[PDB]
Amino acid sequence: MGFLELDTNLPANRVPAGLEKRLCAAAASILGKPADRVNVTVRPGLAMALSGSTEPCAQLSISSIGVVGTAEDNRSHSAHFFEFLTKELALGQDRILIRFFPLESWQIGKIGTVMTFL
Amino acid sequence: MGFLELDTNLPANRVPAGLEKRLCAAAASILGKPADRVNVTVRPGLAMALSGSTEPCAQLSISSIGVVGTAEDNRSHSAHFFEFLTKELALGQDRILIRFFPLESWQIGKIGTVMTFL
Amino acid sequence: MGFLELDTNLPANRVPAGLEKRLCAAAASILGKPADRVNVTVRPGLAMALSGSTEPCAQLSISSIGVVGTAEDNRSHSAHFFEFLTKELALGQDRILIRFFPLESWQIGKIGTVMTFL
Ligand code: NA
Ligand code: NA
Ligand code: NA
Repeated sequence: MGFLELDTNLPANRVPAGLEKRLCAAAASILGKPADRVNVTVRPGLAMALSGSTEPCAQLSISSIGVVGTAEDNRSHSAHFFEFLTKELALGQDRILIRFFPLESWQIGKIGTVMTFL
Repeated sequence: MGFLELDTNLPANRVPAGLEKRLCAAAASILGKPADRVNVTVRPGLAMALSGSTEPCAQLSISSIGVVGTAEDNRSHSAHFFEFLTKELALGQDRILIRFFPLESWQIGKIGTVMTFL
Repeated sequence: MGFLELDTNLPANRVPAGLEKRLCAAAASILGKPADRVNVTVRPGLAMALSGSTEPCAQLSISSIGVVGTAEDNRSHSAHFFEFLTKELALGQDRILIRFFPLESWQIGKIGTVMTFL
C-alpha cells in the first residue's frame, strides 16, 4: 500500500483539476501497485517556502510498505515523480522535494484491523 | 501523549461540527490517556483518492509515545477508531485508513524543552 | 536539509503575513543551515485540539538530516522555536507542541534523484 501527500502553495484554482486521481495512477505505476492500493492527498493554497523561497512549489511525501527503503529504489521513484509533477504543476525541478517513508503492515489500519492480519 | 491528524475530502460544512473535540475524547479513551494529553488536527476540503477512488474518504494518522507499536495494540485501536469515524463521517469502512507511528520522549517539544526532561 | 510543517487553528487572516518566510529564516539559524536548505509549510484555518483544548494553538513538526536526533539537541531547538512562535502567534507556551523527526539522505528526493547521490 502507498500513501502520497502533496502540499502546495498554488491556489486550488491553479492546480490542474483531478491531479489527485492522476497522481494516484502515476504512483501505482511507479511504485508497482494496483490503483486500488494507492492513496493520494493534495493540500493546495498553503503558505510555503521551499529551499528558502516562497515562489510556487510543492512538497511530496510517499509512504509505503516495501518499496521506498533504499537509495536505489528512491532515486528511481524520484526521477519519475519529478517528471510527472514538474509537467503537471508547471514547476521547475528546483521547486519540488520528496520525502520517502517506509511503513510496516502493523502500522496500517484497514477495515477495523491492521494489515498484519489481512 | 497522542497526536491525531485527519485529512478528508468532505467539505468543511459536511464534517459534523466539533469533530476535533469528540475525536480527542475518543482517542483519550481508546489510547488510554487523559484528554489533556491528546491532540487532534482535522483538515477538510482536500482533494483525495483513497484506494484509488475519489469518493468521500478520510485518512487518520495516530502518533504516540508507547501504545501504538505492535500489531496487537493497533488492531484494537483500529477497531475502535473505525467504529467512531465511520459513524461520525457517514463513511463505509472501505473509505478510511489509519497509519500508526510510535514516538519517543526526545522527539516531543513541550514548554520549550522536550518530554525527556519533564 | 530541514522541513517544517505548522498546523494552526488560527484563521489565515490571523496568522501574521509572511510567517512561512520568517520561520524559514529562524529555522535556518536554529538548526544551523543556510536559508536555501530550509523548507516551511503553514496550514491555517484547521480544526484543532491541543492538550484537549480547542483554544488557539499550533503544532510544529521539524524533520531534518542530522540535527534532531537527541534529547539534548531537541531541547535546545525547542527553546528557540517556542520563543519564536509564541511571540509571532501571540500564543502561550501551553498552546504549541513540536515533533522532531530525523531523516536520512536516501529518503529525500531532490532534482530527480535522492540526496545520497548529490
Ligand atoms: Na506521515
Ligand atoms: Na507525522
Ligand atoms: Na512527515
